[PDB]
Amino acid sequence: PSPLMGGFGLKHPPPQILIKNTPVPANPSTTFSAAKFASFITQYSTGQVSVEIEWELQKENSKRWNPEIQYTSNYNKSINVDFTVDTNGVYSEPRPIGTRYLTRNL
Amino acid sequence: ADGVGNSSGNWHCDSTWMGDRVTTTSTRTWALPTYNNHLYKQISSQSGASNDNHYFGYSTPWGYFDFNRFHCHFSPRDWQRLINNNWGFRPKRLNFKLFNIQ
Repeated sequence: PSPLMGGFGLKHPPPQILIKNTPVPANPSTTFSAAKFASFITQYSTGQVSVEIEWELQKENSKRWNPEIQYTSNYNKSINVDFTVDTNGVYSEPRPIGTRYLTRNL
Repeated sequence: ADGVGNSSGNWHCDSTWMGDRVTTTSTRTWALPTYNNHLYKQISSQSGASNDNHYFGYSTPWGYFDFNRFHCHFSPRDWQRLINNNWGFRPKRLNFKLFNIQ
C-alpha cells in the first residue's frame, strides 16, 4: 500500500483539519418567521497556520570509491536565480527535484 | 615482538564520520631500497649553473615517509562528503604505524 502517486501509505494519516466561519445572521424581522435564516453578514477570516514535522533520517553508509551524483545549482550566470523570486517577486520552482542521487548496491 | 611467522599489525584503511569529527585511516605497502650504498655524500649544483640555481647540501642514506597530501587519507567520495557539507575542517591528531617488516 504505497501510494501510486508517490509517498507514504498511512492507515491513519494526518487527520483532515476543517475550518469555517460561524454564520452571523443579519438584521432579523421583528415578527417571528419559521423560515430558516437566509440573510447573513458578509465576512471572512485571516490568520496564521503553523506545521512542524519531525523526520527520521537513514544515514548513507556507502563504501564506493569514486564520487557520487549530487543535486547542485548551475554555476553559470543567469538572469534569475533558481528557486527565488523574479523582478515581480513571483516565486517559481524551475524543475522537479527527486531524491534518488546517492547510490546503494542491490 | 612477533618473531618469524606472527603478524605485527593489520590492514586498517577506512573512514568514520561521527558528528563534528571524521577519522581517516590509510594503509599502504612500501618498498625501501639501500640509498647511496649506506653513505652520506656531499651534493652541490653542477658547475656552469646559473646563480639562481646554485645550491649546496648533503644526501643521506635514509628515506622518509611522506603523507602530506589529502589523497593519502581521503577517498574521492570522502572528499565529496567533506566539501559538500562542511564550512571548514582542520586536523586534530594523528597515529602512525610501521609493521609486517620484511
